Amino acid sequence: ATFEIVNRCSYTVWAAASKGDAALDAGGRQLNSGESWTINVEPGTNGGKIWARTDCYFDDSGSGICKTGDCGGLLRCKRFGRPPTTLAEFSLNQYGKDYIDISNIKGFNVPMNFSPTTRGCRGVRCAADIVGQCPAKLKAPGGGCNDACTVFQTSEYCCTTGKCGPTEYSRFFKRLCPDAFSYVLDKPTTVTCPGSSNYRVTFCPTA
Repeated sequence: ATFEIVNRCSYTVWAAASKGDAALDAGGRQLNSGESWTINVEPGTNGGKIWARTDCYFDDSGSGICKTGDCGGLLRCKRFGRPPTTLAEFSLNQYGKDYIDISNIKGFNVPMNFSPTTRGCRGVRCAADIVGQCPAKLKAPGGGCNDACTVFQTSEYCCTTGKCGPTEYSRFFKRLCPDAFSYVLDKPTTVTCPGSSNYRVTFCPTA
């Protein structure tokens, strides 16, 4: 499958694409305002994620730091990034189907739209001003709005026992972005697409 990643923000982001143990395609690239980066992701990819990183500094070897979503200081991510990160999530060609969603389970940094460019499913979007509205205890100094699990590390927020309910904090993400996962056992907002669909991820789809 091919994914077009478009930076519509007025500021530069550093896109990243990983499946946790490996980079997807190059794994990461700078996107200036307006830039598109086209990547190819192998069919059958399970547990792939795409996110934006903000305020990054890399040297000439692709080593440095980002204020949100840093993946151990590399330009080209192999691992997932540090919260807060709004996440495009996908599993491709799972019994003839592609599954996509957007998740606020690891917090929110940049608004995002995740849409198919081929036929036969709708996209999903989280474009509200979550950083502006973020409750005070969740505000990350780096920029961004943390999830309650990252900040408090309780069973309840992290659903570590597999039973957990919505909370004051997850309710805030869900109120602003009803189409994004707001906690681990949220009612699924996954979208089912035909196997081998293609996609576009747009950062700042509105701005």
